[PDB]
Amino acid sequence: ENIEVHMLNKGAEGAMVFEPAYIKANPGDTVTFIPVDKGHNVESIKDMIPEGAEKFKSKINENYVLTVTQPGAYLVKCTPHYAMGMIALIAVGDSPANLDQIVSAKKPKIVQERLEKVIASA
Repeated sequence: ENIEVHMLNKGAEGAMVFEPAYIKANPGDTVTFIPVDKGHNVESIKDMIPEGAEKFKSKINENYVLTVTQPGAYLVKCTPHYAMGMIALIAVGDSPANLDQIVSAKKPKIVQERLEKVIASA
């Protein structure tokens, strides 16, 4: 199964967002990041991907297809815009073992607010 994600300068949540910012997936699913607006990419945040997942980072403005294998939570950011709160949370499988850790991890305040919201909403 594939889930399309748009990288936008403006969305329901404000400036610099991923839509959806919450992706529920299963091992083997693919997540396609589409740069609706230019200037975006997708990058795994260090220590915010599950044990054993491979780190990734797409090139600015390219359509990136992520294959998710390892269950757990993945916090991804848009490199240039992370500080402006551009992140998405990918939850692979049930009860991501590393979700409390990601929630607790050091990250920008805006990031934290958006994270809390996406999670609250799931």
